[PDB]
Order: sequence, then C-alpha cells, then structure tokens
Amino acid sequence: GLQGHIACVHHIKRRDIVLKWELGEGAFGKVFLAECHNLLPEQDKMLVAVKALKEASESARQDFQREAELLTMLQHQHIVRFFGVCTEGRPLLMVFEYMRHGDLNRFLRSHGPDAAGGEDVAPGPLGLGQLLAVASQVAAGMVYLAGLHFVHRDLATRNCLVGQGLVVKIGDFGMSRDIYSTDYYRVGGRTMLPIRWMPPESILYRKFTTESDVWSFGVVLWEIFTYGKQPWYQLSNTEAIDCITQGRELERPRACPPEVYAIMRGCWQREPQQRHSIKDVHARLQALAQAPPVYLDVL
Ligand SMILES: COCc1ccc(OC(F)(F)F)c(CNC(=O)Nc2c(-c3ccccc3)nc3c(C)nccn23)c1
Repeated sequence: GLQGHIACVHHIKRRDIVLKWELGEGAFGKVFLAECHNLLPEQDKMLVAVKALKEASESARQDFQREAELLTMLQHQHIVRFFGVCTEGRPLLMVFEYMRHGDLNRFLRSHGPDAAGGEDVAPGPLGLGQLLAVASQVAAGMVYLAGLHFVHRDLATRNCLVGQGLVVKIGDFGMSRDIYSTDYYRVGGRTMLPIRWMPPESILYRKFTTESDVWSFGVVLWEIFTYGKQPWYQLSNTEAIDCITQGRELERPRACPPEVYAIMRGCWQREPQQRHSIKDVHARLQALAQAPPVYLDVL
C-alpha cells in the first residue's frame, strides 16, 4: 500500500493508549478504537483508531517501519492523520485519527436514494452540493499525492474515510481486499487487482502512473454519484476487463449532472497523456462544490 509507491516517525508510549474495542479485522491485522492520552495539547483524552500488526516477523517488522516512515511523510488536510507508532513490546501499533462514519463507500450506501439523517448529514439521499463536496475533498488529497509523485494504485471510495462534519480523507487500514473481496480480481494464489477502477494500460500493460490514478478518480466520482454502487456491477471480472480494454465507458449516473459527467469523461481518455490533471479536476469540482444554490439548482 505504501512501499513501491512513489527516525522521522513519532512514538507513543503503550500506557498512553487504552484499547476499547475492535472496529475491523483482516489477514495482516486488526483495528481498535482506543483512547489516547497526552497526544494533542488541547485534547487531554481523545479517540483514535489503532492498527495492530498481526505477525511481528523480521519482514513484517521492516514493512511496518517503512509504512510508518511513508505515513509520516504523507500528511495533509485530506489524508487520514497518522499520529505515530507504539513499538515498545508486541503487538506493534500504528495510531490514527478516528473517522466516525467509516469508509466512504459504506457512507454513500447508507445515504442513498432509498434513505436516516443525523448530526452531520440531512435526511434522505445526499444532495448535489454534498456529493460535490465529497468528490472535491477526495480530489484535493489526490492533488497532494500527485504533487509528491505518489501513485496510490487502489483509489476507490472503500479506501477513503469519512469523519465528523463529513470531512472526507484518503486512507485505509490495509484490509480492503478482506472486507471488499468482490472489488478485486484474484489472479495469483495471493494477488488481487482492483480491475474495475483500473485503466486499460494498467490492465493490459501493468503500468501504474499519476494518470492511472486520475482514471481511478474518474471511477471514484462515478461511485460518489451512484451512492457507492460497484462500477460494472452487472459484469463479471473477465467481462469487466473486456469492457475496459475495448474502451466502453461507464454510463452517466441518474444523479450526475452532464457537467460532472464531463469531468468523469476527462479522466477516462484512453491515452494517459490526454487525461486532465488532478489539479484541473479538483478546480472544477471545488468550483461546483462552492457554487451558489442558484447556480447548482439549474446544473
Ligand atoms: C487509515 O489510513 C491511513 C493511510 C493514510 C495514507 C495512505 O496513503 C495514501 F492513501 F496514499 F495517502 C494510506 C495508504 N494505504 C495503505 O498503505 N494501505 C495498506 C496497508 C496499511 C495501512 C495502514 C497501516 C499499515 C498498513 N497495508 C496494506 C496492504 C498489506 N495491502 C494493500 C494496502 N495496504 C493509508
């Protein structure tokens, strides 16, 4: 997830972390809700999500350290905040900010056409303004990653998290292949590819670039505007590969304005060099997100 893409690492004493309960589980680890003391100056006691490494072998312990360095380097307003590690005695822990709404896919699906409202979100389906705000924030994170020349390779709503006030940030706990196995095509004994999010040059030639990530962001934008539906849900994995390699584009979601569909299409140009940059995609979305209701009401 971090290594092969593209100490400074903060450490937290084990006694400052108090585990409350499990949030999620995977092949390589578990995530807990925890209380963290003395972490931030204003907050004496705050909630965090703690990722526990399952096996602390030499390879895993080295992978953990490389991951920690990279997460320390990747810090920005629309990227999930990494606070540091606890490496004094096993299990090795990585401490992150807690994102109350969970992953963006789950959030979209629970605020769909069928949709209750609450503290951060009105009742019913998410409105155009809110869908645009979600898209814009994900785009802002990709702009920052593109700027560092980091190639994500698994950009999808399942790999974004949603926090209080609907702050949307790019990030995941490395368990998406376990939780969302249907979103991956298993090729090897172990290898699982997110083919539905992948451009033709990633599928055909195995090239992953900043341009392949913008393609994937195009598909993220489609997910947002279909309230988390799977791209190509009607097709098998082999059928999806054929569609993508033959140049079939995803249809415009019912909730998607033509102007927004045009932004998706700009991400899905066959030739990578002809795709619009994520900076330009972010600018168009931010503009739409921030547009007055009078403008947005006729879009
Ligand atoms: C809670 O979000 C934190 C976060 C923040 C930024 C970030 O980078 C980027 F999105 F580019 F900004 C990422 C990238 N995600 C990622 O590296 N996932 C990941 C992990 C892993 C995740 C967290 C801790 C340790 C390992 N392990 C795997 C495996 C074994 N396989 C596939 C992906 N994995 C995560």
